[PDB]
Order: sequence, then C-alpha cells, then structure tokens
Amino acid sequence: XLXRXXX
Amino acid sequence: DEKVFTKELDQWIEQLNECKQLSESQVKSLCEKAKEILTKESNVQEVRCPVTVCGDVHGQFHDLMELFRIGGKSPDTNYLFMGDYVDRGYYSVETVTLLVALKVRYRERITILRGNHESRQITQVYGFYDECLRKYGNANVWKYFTDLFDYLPLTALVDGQIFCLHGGLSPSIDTLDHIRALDRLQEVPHEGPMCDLLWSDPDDRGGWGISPRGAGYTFGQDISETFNHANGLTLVSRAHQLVMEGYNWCHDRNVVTIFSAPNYCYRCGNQAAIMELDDTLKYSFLQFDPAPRRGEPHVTRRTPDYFL
Amino acid sequence: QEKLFIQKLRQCCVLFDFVSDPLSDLKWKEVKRAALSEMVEYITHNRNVITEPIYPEVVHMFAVNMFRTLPPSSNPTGAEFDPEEDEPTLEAAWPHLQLVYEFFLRFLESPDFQPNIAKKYIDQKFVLQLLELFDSEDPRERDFLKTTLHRIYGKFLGLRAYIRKQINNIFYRFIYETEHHNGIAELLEILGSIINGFALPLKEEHKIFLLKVLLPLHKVKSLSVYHPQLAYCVVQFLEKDSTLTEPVVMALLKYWPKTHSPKEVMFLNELEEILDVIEPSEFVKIMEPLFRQLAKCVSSPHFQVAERALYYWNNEYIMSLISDNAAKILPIMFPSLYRNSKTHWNKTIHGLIYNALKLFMEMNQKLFDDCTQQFKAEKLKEKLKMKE
Amino acid sequence: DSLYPIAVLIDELRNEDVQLRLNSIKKLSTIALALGVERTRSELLPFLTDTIYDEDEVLLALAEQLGTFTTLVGGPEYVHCLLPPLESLATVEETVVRDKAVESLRAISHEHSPSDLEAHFVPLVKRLAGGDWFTSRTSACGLFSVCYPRVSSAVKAELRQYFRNLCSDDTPMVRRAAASKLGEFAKVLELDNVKSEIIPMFSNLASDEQDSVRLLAVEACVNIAQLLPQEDLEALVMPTLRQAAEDKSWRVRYMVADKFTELQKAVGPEITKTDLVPAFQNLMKDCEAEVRAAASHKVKEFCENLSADCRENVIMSQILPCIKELVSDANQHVKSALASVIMGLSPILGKDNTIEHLLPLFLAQLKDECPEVRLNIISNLDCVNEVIGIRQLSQSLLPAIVELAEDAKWRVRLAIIEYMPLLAGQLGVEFFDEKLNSLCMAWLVDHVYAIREAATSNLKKLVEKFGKEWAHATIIPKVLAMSGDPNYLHRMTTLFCINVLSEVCGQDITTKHMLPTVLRMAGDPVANVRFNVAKSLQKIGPILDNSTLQSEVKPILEKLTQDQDVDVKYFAQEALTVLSLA
Ligand SMILES: [Mn+2]
Ligand SMILES: [Mn+2]
Repeated sequence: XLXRXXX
Repeated sequence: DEKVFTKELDQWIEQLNECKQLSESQVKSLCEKAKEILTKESNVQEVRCPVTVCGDVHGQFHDLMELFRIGGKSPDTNYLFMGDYVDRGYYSVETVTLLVALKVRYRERITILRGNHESRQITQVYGFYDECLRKYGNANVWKYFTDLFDYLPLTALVDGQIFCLHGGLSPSIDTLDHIRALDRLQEVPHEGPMCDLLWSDPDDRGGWGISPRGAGYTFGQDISETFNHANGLTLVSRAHQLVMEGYNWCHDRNVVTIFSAPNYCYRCGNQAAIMELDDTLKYSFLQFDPAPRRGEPHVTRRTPDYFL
Repeated sequence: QEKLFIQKLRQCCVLFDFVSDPLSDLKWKEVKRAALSEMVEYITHNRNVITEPIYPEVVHMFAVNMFRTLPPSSNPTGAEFDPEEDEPTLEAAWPHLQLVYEFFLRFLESPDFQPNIAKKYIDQKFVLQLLELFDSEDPRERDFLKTTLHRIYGKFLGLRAYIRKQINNIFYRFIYETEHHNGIAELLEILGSIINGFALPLKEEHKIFLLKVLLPLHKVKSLSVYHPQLAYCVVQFLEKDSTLTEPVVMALLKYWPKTHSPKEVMFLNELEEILDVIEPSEFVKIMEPLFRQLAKCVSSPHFQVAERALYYWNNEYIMSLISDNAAKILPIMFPSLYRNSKTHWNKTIHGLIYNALKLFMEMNQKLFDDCTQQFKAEKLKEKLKMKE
Repeated sequence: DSLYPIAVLIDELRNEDVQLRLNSIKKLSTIALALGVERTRSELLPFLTDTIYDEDEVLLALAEQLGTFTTLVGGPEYVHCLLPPLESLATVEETVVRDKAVESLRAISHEHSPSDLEAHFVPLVKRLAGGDWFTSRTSACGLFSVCYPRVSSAVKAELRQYFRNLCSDDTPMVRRAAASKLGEFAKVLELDNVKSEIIPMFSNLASDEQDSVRLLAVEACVNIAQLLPQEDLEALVMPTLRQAAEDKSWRVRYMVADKFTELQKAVGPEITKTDLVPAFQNLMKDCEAEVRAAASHKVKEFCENLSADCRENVIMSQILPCIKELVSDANQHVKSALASVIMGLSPILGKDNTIEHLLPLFLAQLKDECPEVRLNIISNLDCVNEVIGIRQLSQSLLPAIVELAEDAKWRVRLAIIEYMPLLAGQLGVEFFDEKLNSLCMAWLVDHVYAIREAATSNLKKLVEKFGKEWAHATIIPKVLAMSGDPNYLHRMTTLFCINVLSEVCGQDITTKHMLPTVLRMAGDPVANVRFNVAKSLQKIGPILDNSTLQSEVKPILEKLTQDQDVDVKYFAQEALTVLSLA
C-alpha cells in the first residue's frame, strides 16, 4: 500500500 | 591464474556476508566479470533441478541471510532468484552485490533473473540510486549495476517443465521461442513483451486486462492454461506481488506466486517463502518470518543529507 | 432557573475529575458524553450570552483531560523507515477528548467571553503543556490543537512571546537533537498565519526566526512531511520583506541535498516558488550561484531532478528574469545544455534540454552563437591537444 | 623528490570549491608538517582562524583536525594556539561540527599547563558559557569537568557559578545539556561543594517543566549518590530519587527502572531494602509496559545484590509475588523480558522453593505463545538440574523439553537442539537411548537447514559424551540409511555428519564404516552431493592411514577431477592438493 508500483 | 582470482572472489563474498560493501573499484570488476557470464545465458534460461526458487528480496539483506538459513547455503544448495534484488530495503547494495558475487563464483549453483526493479528509472524512484550515493559518494556504483542488470536473463525453465519469471505472461508472447527471439540487452521499456514478462500479474478477471500498476497486463486463468499447454509447461513460477503468506497458488494451481521478503519494506507484515524443487521436481514450500534484528551501539545522529 | 452558575460549575466538575480509562472497554456507562455535548449545545445554539460568570473551571476541566503525558510511540525507530509511511495511531477514548476540545474551542471563541477572564487562568504553563500535546493522534487531535493554539495566540498579546519562543524550542530540539516530532506541519501552519501579519518594518527577532529556525529546518530528513507548509512560511516571509531574499536562497543552496533526490526535487520545487515572487533587483544577488546550481541539476543522471530543474524554462517570469540578465546566465547554463544531450539513458531529456537551449536563442541570438562559438573552440583544442 | 603537491594543498585551501578545499583541510595535518611548526603557528592557524568556511562538512573536518595539532603546533608550550578556531567551531549551529569542536577542546585541554588553563582555556569556557546562542552555551557545558580540577580556588569558584547559571538556562536545549554533564562535573567538585552546590542543581533539574530534562537528572543521580557517604543520602538524594520513581512522565520512571541495579549499588544495601525494594515493586506494576519490561530485566541482578542477610526472604515475600503477575502480563516484551532473568532466582531460593514457586512459572513460560518467551526460557535450563532434582527435571520439565523439540518456530527448536547434549549426559545414555535419541535423529531431517545443521553438530557433542562405540552402534547406522534419500538435500546431510563424527570416532570406525559410503556417494547423479562427497574426503582425509589413502581415496578422487561439472571438478583437484596426493 506504499506506492501501486509494490504494502 | 584461476585461483589467483577465484580466491579474490571467495573473499569478496565472505566480506559481503559480514554485510560490508565492496569498493567502487571491486564493484566495477565484479560486474565486468558478471556480464561476460550473463551474456552466454539465454532469455529463457535452462536450469536443471534440483534447485530452490526464490522471489523478491528487495535489499532486505538480513532476511536474505535468514533465507539461506532456511534453504541451505551456496553452493551446497542450488538456487534461483526471480529478480527484484534492490529497492525498499536498507541494504540493497550488499544484497545485490552478494547475489551477483555468487553468480560469478558458483556459476552453475545459482541463477539470477531480471526483475521490474532492475531498471534505471525504478531504482531512481525507489531508493537504490540514493543508497548507492550515500554508500559511495557518486553515481558510479549505481551505473555499474544498472548496466549489469540489462544482461540479466528474462526467464528460466526448470527441467523443461517449470517456467520461472518475475512478472507474468504477455499478449505479445505465446511460445517460448518468442521470448528467445527478443533482444533483452536494454533498459526495460514502458511497453512491450520484455516489459510484460516483468510487470504482468495473474488476475481473477479472466482474459487479458489492464494492469492497475501501469505496465504489463493482468492475465487470467484461461490465459495461463492456454500458455502452459502450448509450451508443455506444468507450472508458471513467478513472484512480483506481496502475498501475505509467502507464497500463493492461483489459476487452478497453474501459477504460483512466491515472495521472499518478510515484512516487506519493514511494514507490510507478510511472511516470506521459497520453493524447493527436488531431485525429481516435487513441490515443497518453506515459509519464514523476518530474522531477528539486533544492535546495541549508540544510535547516533546521521550525517547531513547535504554532506559531500 | 437563575441558579445555573453553580449547576453548570458542577455539571462540568462532573466531566472534569471523570477521566474514564478507555483501555479495557469496561464501565460502559457514558455519563460524560452527555455532560459534554450538553455543555456545548448549551453555549452554541443561542443558548447564552450571560454565562461569563467568574468560573474558569472550564480550563481546569480541560487541563485534567488533555494534559496527559503522551505515550511511547507505536512506530519504528527511524533511519531505515519513513514517517510518511507510519501506521496512523488513533488515541483510544477520542470521544471524551473530541468533545473536551470542541467544547473548549467554542468556549473562548464566543462573544462576551472576554480575555481578562482567562488572562489569569491561562498562563504560560497552560500554553506549554498545550504545546507538548502536539504529538501523535492523527490530525484529529493535532488539528484541534492547531486551531486551539492559533486563537489562544490571537487573543492574548501577553502570551504571543512565549507561544513563539516555546515553538522555536520545539523546533530547535527537532533540528539538532531528536530528528523527530509529529506535528511540525501543524505547527508550521499556525506560524504561516502568524508570519503573514507582522509589523510593517519586521522586528529583529522575526528575521532571526526565519534564518536560525525556519531555513535550517529544510535540513531534516523528514521534510517530505511538512515541506509545503514550510515553503509557505519561507515565501510569506519574503513577501513581507524582500531583503531577506539573498540570505534565504543562499541558505537553501547551503543545504542543497546531495544524497536525497526527493528532497532535491522538493528544494527545486520550493526554489521556483521563491523566484515567482523574487524581486527583480534581487534576482541578481542570487542569480549567479543559484543558476550555477541549476546547471548541475539539469545534468543530473537522476531524471526526476534533471527534469524538475529543466522545467524552470516554461515559467514566463523566470525566463523574463533570465533574459533581462541573459548576459551572465547563459554562459553558466550553456555548457550543460549544449553538452552532448545524446548521452542520457533517459531518451526524454535531450528533447527537454533542447526546448531549453531553444528558448535561449529566442532571447538573444548573438550571445548564443557567441557562446556556441567559444564552446566549440575550447572544445577543439582540449580535444586536439588532449590526444598524444 | 618533490615538495610540490604539499605546496598545492596549501594553495587549494582557498579554492572556493568545497570538494577540493575539503581535501586540503582533511590533510591539514600534513600541510602543517611540511610547513614547519613555527610556520604553523605564524601562518596556518591564523589563516584557519580568519577564514570562516561555511560548509559544515568542511568545518567538521577542521574541528576534528585541530584536535591533533598539539605537537604540529609546537608542543604543550604552544597548545593554547589551537583554541581560537575551536572556540568558534564550538559555536557552529550544526551540532556535529561544534560537537567535534568540544571533543577536541576536551582532548587538548590536558596538554595545557594549569597556568595556561587559567590564562586561556577557562576564559574560552566562560565566553562560550555566556554566549547569545544556545549552541555556544550548549558546548560550554562539556568543557567544565576537564579544566576545573587543575585551576585555582578562586577560579573553581567562578566556574561553579557559571555551571549553575547553565543549569538554570532559559532553554530546554541548554538545560538538557547542563543536566547530562551534571554528573561528570560532580565527580570533580570537592565533597562539600557537592553537598552544597550539586545537590541543589540536581533536584532543581530533577523537576524542570520539561520531562526531557528531568529524566537526565535521574542518571546523574547515580553518580551523585556514589559521591556522598551513606549518612547523607537520606538527606540529600533519596527525596529526589523517590520522586523520580513516581514522576508523572513515564520517561522519567523508565530511567529509574533502567538504571535500577545501578542505583541499587550507588545507594547501599540498606536504603535498598528500605526504599528501593518497595520502589522496585511499583515499577513492575507500572501502567506503561515500556517501564514494566525495563524493571523485569533487572529482576535477577537486583535480587543477586540484595544484602546477604535478607535476600532469601524479601525475594520470597516482596519480589516473588510480582514475578508471578509479570509471568502473565499482557505485553509480550514484558513476558519476554522476565523470561530471560527469572531462571536466575532459582539458585537463590534453593531446591525446595524453586520447585514450589518458580518451576510452575518456568513451566508456564515453556508454553507461552510468544516464541521470544519460550526461546528465552529454554536457554536457561542448562542449570536448573543443579537446583531442582535430576528427577524433578525429567519429571516436570522433560516432557515440555520434548514437545518444544518440535514446536513451530525453528529458532525454538534450535534452542532445544542446543540443550540436548547437556540435558542428554545429565539423564544418562540409557535414558537418552530409550526416549530422546529419536528426536535427535529426526532433526537431522527437519525442513529448515539451519536445524539439520545444528542436529549434525549435536551428534559430535553426543559422541563425546557417550562414546565412539555407542556412536558406531546407535548413530553411524541411521546416518547412512540417509544416503538413500531421493532428496539431495537430505542425502547431503549424510556426508555432513560423517564430516563430524569422523573427527571423534577413530581411524577404525571411520575407515570401517563411513569412508565406504563417502566413496559410494561419489556416484550421486547430483553435482552438489558429488562435490560435497569430495569435500568430505578432504576432511576425513588425515584421519585415514596412508595405506587407505593412496589406494582407495586418491583413485575415486581422481575420477572426479575429470567430471563434466565445473564445481565437482574444482573441489576434487582441491581435495588432492591438500592431501598431498598430487
Ligand atoms: Mn516486482
Ligand atoms: Mn517487488
């Protein structure tokens, strides 16, 4: 969930 | 002449094991020696089993270390990593260097493939570039590695039955001969086959779709079934997306995803896993938590970001 | 009837002491949610204008509910982490709090409710303990603090000093001791207003604040968290007084990130914003060392940087400024723009660069050619000769 | 043969190109050398003194450098020449810089003659102490302890004042500093001054608006307590320490907890029983886990240091009861913490008590959910049998120790595996064989290598305990029925053990029951086993008799030098080179 490129 | 250097490597490795980076100099040489070995390798690498397949590591050096505790060490056990060595972790450098160091050394005991992150642009947006900066003062190590990446084989086939790749399937690719044709020696494109093999994901929506990521597509079960049959494949081994359980089966156990970076980014909280393919291609999964981190020194105040 | 300034001054003390520990989910008997939402609606909906009797038990009530010692963080150490990616931790028992805040707010933000009331029951100590609270519950709690402090600042001239001083302390400790605090952003927003509205001729102290506290703040690793809120203050400061421009720009360069591309772009992004308001007569004092830097950015192997810098060229006001002084600037950038743009791994900057060179010609043909002349020449010798 | 390059550095000391100018500065020690000592004083330092570089990175260097110029400048007679630049460097905003600045000042302070101390160093401290910027004052704090003891009475006097003014600075940032240094300063003040000057500053700081200052006061408390005689602790210290323990800020309580055993000593054996024991209880019951855990870690050490005459008792009536509660604490780390030291109370309470009071808790921990807890408990069973019986051991404890030998988390299985050899010889080979040998053999086949590895190692330790004959009659066998496993991973484990057992099984057993299987395994279809099978021969090499070597080893080792596999080929030629078989 950190940024879609991937948490 | 042989040992003359083979000892130089053997040491480099042992140093890396202490998680101590190699010098800008050494990195350049290690990579040189590396290209020469990686060129000879096809885009669809032929790896004979037994071997253990590993997924994402994302510079989490220690968990990589834990990984070896779980599946054995090189070269006593044969490995296969499906890209994504750098970015996110706090030790991308050590991680990648060590893995590459082993390839140069035990050339037939480990197999490294390219990942969506073994790209100049991503490494620049997701860490690696900066880490190399703070660990070397300039951009040379970064260049030297990103350059080596290009020569990484895009895929690998295990015992003619298992297809291993970082990303996924491509509408631009139907047979393994297709991949073989491709010219991989170049940065990962924003569009195309090569890019697909590196960014595609399996979807629960059946049939080619639009990747919510921004690259590659989202293939469905039918697509997997089709592909496997057309090439004589029993398994599509890939990993490119966090699976809170270390590994996950999809598309009627036709494709399995395998992540090896526990508690990814030190946040996610997933378990990691690896897959062992024995003397006779038998599945077998080993899950594991992130190793325990220990450090009693005085956590000082880091040197300014404007230093240099 | 008219016996409320004893019923309320009791309906409150009920909510005061209270302090129902919400870390076990037991004793589910509200009670307080009433007395609170009650004392609110009792002062909001035209329910009063005469409830100013001498009773600052409102403060004490608030103090005993809010002034607790913030708990140990539930987020990781640092260095290997990014606060931007911290898991938001909500203060359990927000309900009671929320109301205590919301109430207290409307409390002294109502007419008839004078300052000289609190002026003696809202001392530095109150302020101080209030500041500490600026530390963890998602905006939810910080936000209220943010607003609460703002008004307390605007209503007591006999406090403004302290509020400011203390905030500087909260900042110094941030910059030079523990490179961690959870509400710099919120605190900056408050300051934004404060800055924007000083004496026409800036008082010595305020300049110091900007230089010894505001600028050195760009220094920290967690800038990606309050960058915008900060830049605003930096700009707002320049608009108040342009003089402080040279020192400001100089400082930013002084602190220019060398191992943090993100912050780099942030700097670049914050620099344009300063140029947009840069007074012509001053674009000069900075001009040279600034561009001397931009030339280095454009050549950066880091696309995002090179790019963001290159983008300075679609800004009319900057291009304007670069023209009115093209003489000194062009020779600074040129060597980096004319530099074989065919080298980059990112087949997108060459064009980006070209666009920039181009814009220079349509600004002064002579110079350009003259610079190209020099470049080509010097490049020959150093090549003809540098080959033995 | 040239003095040019060094001539260049001195030149680039003003190149206005950080990159370069820095180099010169980081090499200042060599400029100064080839410069002269008299030139250093007359030219270099001044240049450094009147050139206010901006770059912190440069300044940082300049500061670290001047700390070594004690000689390069002309010896102690001229050490006081290095002060100017440092003094200014001590004011740099960027701490790091001014930090080095002080490290150095402190360093070269000792090279100063008392006479020069008073003449130039102290004045630098005072100036720094009176500065407008907190930064300056901040630094000043660290310079007191090093110059105070060697100066005059009248100066000490002034110094004491200054330091007091720092403690009461209007900036938390400074007070925090004054505070940190309050300890080291007391160690140099005469006893009385401690009583009349430190004590006040001590409590004053111990109760500052800023909790981030008060907690420091706590540490300093220790040092101060160690300076006063027993009699005077109840009058000048305790009142504060007692408050510290109850402080509203959990951060301050945490300190008292974290330096507890440290206070335990500084204070004395009496006040401890009197004031601390009670205090220490409250800390294990603190509302903040962070704190409870902190106190837990001290349980063992705090109890070991109790006055000889009361120990067994208080532990039993005061400490022990909390421990039971802590064993059930909701917070992992707290549980986890106490599970490491708890076993230490064991030999203090003696056999009887241990079995009645601790053993249950131990048992409780061997079964917690949190691995860290179980893991931490297992690791201390090496003793217990010295306290409880060898029967009690195998009676209420062995069962868990067996269950644990297969709990989920491998690191926990590892711990048991590490305990075996001990727990093995203690119970006796006869018992081991009956119901404990099967586990040791199973781990030899665990999924996670880490474990199988430790299981292999485990075997050598057992053989040492039970005898080579026992190995050749209980282990060697099953260690071979392994080379017949489809998985090369497990098949390799065989050579791995042989690599170990050999060391201690003897030329006979080795050559008569292992070397065979090693040779037989040189035909494994998997390179891995083949090259490891080669590696094994290089290990059990020297153990064999030259007859068996150049006759049954070399031959099969040769056939490997000519193998299709790159590595197998490598380890073979290697095995030879060392075994002098070529
Ligand atoms: Mn990926
Ligand atoms: Mn990935």
